[PDB]
Order: sequence, then structure tokens, then C-alpha cells
Amino acid sequence: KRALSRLKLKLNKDIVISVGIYNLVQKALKPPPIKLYRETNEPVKTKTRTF
Amino acid sequence: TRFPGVAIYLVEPRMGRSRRAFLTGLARSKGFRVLDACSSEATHVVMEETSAEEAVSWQERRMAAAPPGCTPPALLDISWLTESLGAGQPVPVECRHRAWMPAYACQRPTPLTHHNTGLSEALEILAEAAGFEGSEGRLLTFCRAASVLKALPSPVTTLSQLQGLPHFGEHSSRVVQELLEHGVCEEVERVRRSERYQTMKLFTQIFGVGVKTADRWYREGLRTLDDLREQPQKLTQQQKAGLQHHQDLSTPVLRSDVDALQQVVEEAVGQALPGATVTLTGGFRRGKLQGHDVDFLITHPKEGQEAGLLPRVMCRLQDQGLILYHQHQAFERSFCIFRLPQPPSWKAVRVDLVVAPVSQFPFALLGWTGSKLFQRELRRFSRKEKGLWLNSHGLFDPEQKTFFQAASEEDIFRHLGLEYLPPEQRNA
DNA sequence: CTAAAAACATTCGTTCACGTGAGTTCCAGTACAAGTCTAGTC
DNA sequence: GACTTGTACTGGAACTCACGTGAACGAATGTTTTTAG
Ligand SMILES: Nc1ncnc2c1ncn2[C@H]1C[C@H](O)[C@@H](COP(=O)(O)NP(=O)(O)OP(=O)(O)O)O1
Ligand SMILES: [Mg+2]
Repeated sequence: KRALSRLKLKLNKDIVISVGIYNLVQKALKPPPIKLYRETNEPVKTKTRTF
Repeated sequence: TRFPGVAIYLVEPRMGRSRRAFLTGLARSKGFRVLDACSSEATHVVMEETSAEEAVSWQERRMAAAPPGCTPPALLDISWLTESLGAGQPVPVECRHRAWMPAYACQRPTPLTHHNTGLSEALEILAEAAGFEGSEGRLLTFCRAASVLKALPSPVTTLSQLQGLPHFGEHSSRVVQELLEHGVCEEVERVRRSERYQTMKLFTQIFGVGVKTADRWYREGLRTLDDLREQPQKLTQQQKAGLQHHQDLSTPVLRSDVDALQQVVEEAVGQALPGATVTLTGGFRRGKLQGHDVDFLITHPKEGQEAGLLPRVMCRLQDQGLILYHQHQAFERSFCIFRLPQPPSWKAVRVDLVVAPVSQFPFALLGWTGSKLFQRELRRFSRKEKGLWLNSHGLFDPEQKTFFQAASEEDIFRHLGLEYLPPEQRNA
């Protein structure tokens, strides 16, 4: 269990109540793939350069 | 090449293959000359996202493989190449593009005469004040700082020279800074001018009067030397003897008196037991010209004969009529007040005699020749680093219950893995 | 002049790359407490 | 006072989760233009 955000419901500029938002229904995805060097199966990184 | 006087070489390690290829292609398009492989023809080299120091490491590894006499290229950054490509011509090169003093005093020789007399005197005064206050640790640390300052090969003129010196914290650094910047230090004068310091120094010089007795007298209202003589009923033999011969014992001794006393003691020991050998230890063995007492060590090269030498020699000297004070009026130690007749009359000078067999002779000599601070530091180093216990009698190993006797003092230092120092270099 | 084929335009699901906010937990740094400072004789 | 050892605190970084932007790729479906007979 984890709160996506803790927000403030404002009935009026002077009246504020703290609330928390949760996702009781979330889509399921496969774990992200990770790139590996072919020759040694050592993890690699991707760097983006603009020039 | 449009510019025959320019030869640019890139670096693969950090830039990468693709970036190197693109930059080389762009430079070739712009008419520049780019060398595929490093060679002597290269005049400038460009790095990228590399620290300057690391770049130097690259240069040296390339210098060893080049013929001698070749002018080294000039280090440059990718910014230079980018600016040159953007402006269309090579831009001018600018700045952007382009074991020690061991803590222990036993490891550092300390000559008697140094170039930091004032600072050492101030630190000694502070240490004496701390000792009077009753804090032994403060005295020890101040003495260590003074000793460190004493061993400096060159005079100290700027605070930056105190960084690497051990046993130099906030207080000592501040004291030295005050001494250097303004000359006389405020704290030193404040402590010295204090009446308590002066009266404690006056009382301590009395033979048989320590710090505790001096403080007790100070808190009892006793402030002057004469006041002590007004109540000669709360003083032991030592205090009475010291107070009576105060002026005589206040004068530092000279070397001629040492020679006369040595001759007298040599005659006494020779007549008492034949073959006795006497060695002069203490400050006078370290090269000092002045002292407070004369210290001797008596031994017999043959093993097992100095069982009761000292009482016989002491009683013989007393019969001769020279001992004003004997510690005990079988012992192997005594301090006295000799009666030296001056050639012009006589003056009282203290003399200490200690006996030790030949087996324990080197240890006794080492323990009775070096300074107090040097002995403390050597014993601490032996106990902590090497785990052995060193005392005036011998060196002992808690693990193996066997003594480490030796036939010479050099072996004592050799066993501890320490460079030998002469007696003149053991001053604090 | 008409029909077939090629090219172009728009939409849709999926995967990948990065960036950014929020919540939870670990850890490396900093502060402070306490011990030590030499060894012996008398 | 200076150093060494041990304990406690704690603010930030790392990690995870979730969403949004931008791009490529296949894939489709439809629509428009060009060329052959
Ligand atoms: N507290 C101590 N701890 C260890 N060893 C010590 C010691 N005190 C002395 N020794 C050792 C080392 C000492 O060298 C020796 C006795 O020396 P002194 O006669 O007490 N003082 P000196 O004659 O050297 O100098 P000056 O003429 O200025 O008074 O015993
Ligand atoms: Mg002496």
C-alpha cells in the first residue's frame, strides 16, 4: 500500500482538508528489459547526446 | 592540408568512436588536418570531459614511446576545437584551453640548539602552568608540541608550516599564530605575570617540594620564601635541607665542577672496590654545558660483584666529609648534596648515584641518559606499536616470558626497529 | 477516356527513450561520550 | 589538550512507482495521382 499523492481538498479558501489518493486498480506490465553486452552479458547504459 | 602548421589529434577513451568520427569528418570538411594515429607530427591534442591531472597521465605514457628531443604537444580541450570549427579558423590558445615528522619523538632527532627558541620557551611556560594547575595531559601535550617545534630543520615563519606537524591542535596553533603575528603572545604574558605561577615556580625549586606541597602552601597563605623560614616545624628533612642551601642549589652547574666531582667519585669507587667503572649520564651526556645536578652510573664489567657497592662508597665519602645530605641519613639509588670546595669556600651541588649490573647496564644507560620526554615517548612507542614493555632494567615481552637483554645500547634500538640516535640528538 | 497500380495521408497499438514528481528506506557523514597519556623507588 | 575508540542521530540519496512527451515501426485502411491500353 502506498499513497500516490497527499492533496488538499478546498471547500473554500479558508476550509482545507488533507486527503490521500490511491490506485485500487492498476494495469500490470512486464518488467522493463535491460540491455546486456553480447560478449560478456555485462549490463550496459544508454547515454543521449545532442550536438 | 590548408594549414600546414596545424596537426590535430583526438582521443578515443572518453569521446567515443562515434563522436571521434563525427569530429574528424567535420574538421576534414573544414580543411583541417587530423591525424588518424598519434605521431610526432601531432602539434595539439584535444581531450573531452577529462580532468587535467588525468590528461597528464595520458601525455607521459606517450612521451616514453617518442624519440628524445621532440617538442611535446600542447594539451587542449574540446572547447578549443569547437570554437575553431565555429569561427572557421584556429582560435588563439588561452588559459582555459591549456613517514613525515613521526608523532613519536623517538623517530625524529632533536638537536640541543634549535631555531625556535622563543616558541619553545612559550610552550614550556604554558606546560609548566598546566602542570601547576594539576592537568598532566595538558603538560604532556604542550611538551610534545614544544619538542615538535624543536626538531624543525628550518625556522618557522608562516603558519602554513604547522599543517603537517603532529600534536598541533587549535590551542597550540593559536598560540604560535599570536607569537608570530604580534611577537609577544597575550596568553603567555597573562599566565606568566600571574602571581600564582611565580610563587609556584619559586616553591618548586626548593629541594623536596613538589607541586602538591607548593599548592598546599599557596592556599595556606604562604607567599614568600622568608615566610617558610618563619615556621621551621612543618618541613621534613628534604625541605629543610633544600631551603637552607637555596642559593647554592639555585646556581646552574658548570663543566669544571662536573669534572672535579667525577674525579672525586672515581677515586672513591676505585678505593672502595677495584675495577669499578663510572659513567656520566643525564643532561651532561647529551652535550649540555649547564645543568641542575650531576648524575652517574656505577657498574662492574665482571658479573655479580656490585651487591652492596653503593652503601660502602657513600659511607666512605661521608667519612671523607663531603655529603651534606644522604637519602637514607641494600639500595641501588641515592641523591645527595655534595660539598664542593671552590679553588678560591664551597658550594652545594646535587649528585645522584645509581648502580646496575653489566647485564642491565645498557638499559640503565639508555634510561638515565635521554630526556624525560624522549624516554616517555620511547616507552609509549614500545608498549603500543611493538607490544613490548621497556624499563630501566630490561625489555620484556608479555607473550613470551623471556628478557631481551643485550650487550650494547645500539641493539636496544635495533630490536625495536628504530634508527639509532646519539645522546646529543635525544634532547626532548 | 477508363481501369489498375503506385504513392500519400491519417489513425492505432505497441515498444523504447527520456524527464519529473512523490513516497519509503538505507547509509555515510557528523556530533558527542569516554579512555589514555611511562616507569620505578623510597 | 590531542588523539583514539565507540555510540547515537539524521538529512540526503537511492530506489521504486506512476505519469507524460516524443519518436519509430508495423500495420492497416482509405484516398489521390499517374500511367497503360
Ligand atoms: N619523570 C621521569 N620519567 C622517566 N625518566 C626520567 C624521569 N625523570 C628523569 N628520568 C631519567 C632521564 C633523565 O635524564 C635522568 C635524570 O635526569 P635529571 O637529573 O632528573 N634531569 P637532567 O639532569 O637530565 O637535566 P638538568 O641538568 O636540566 O636538571 O633520569
Ligand atoms: Mg641529574
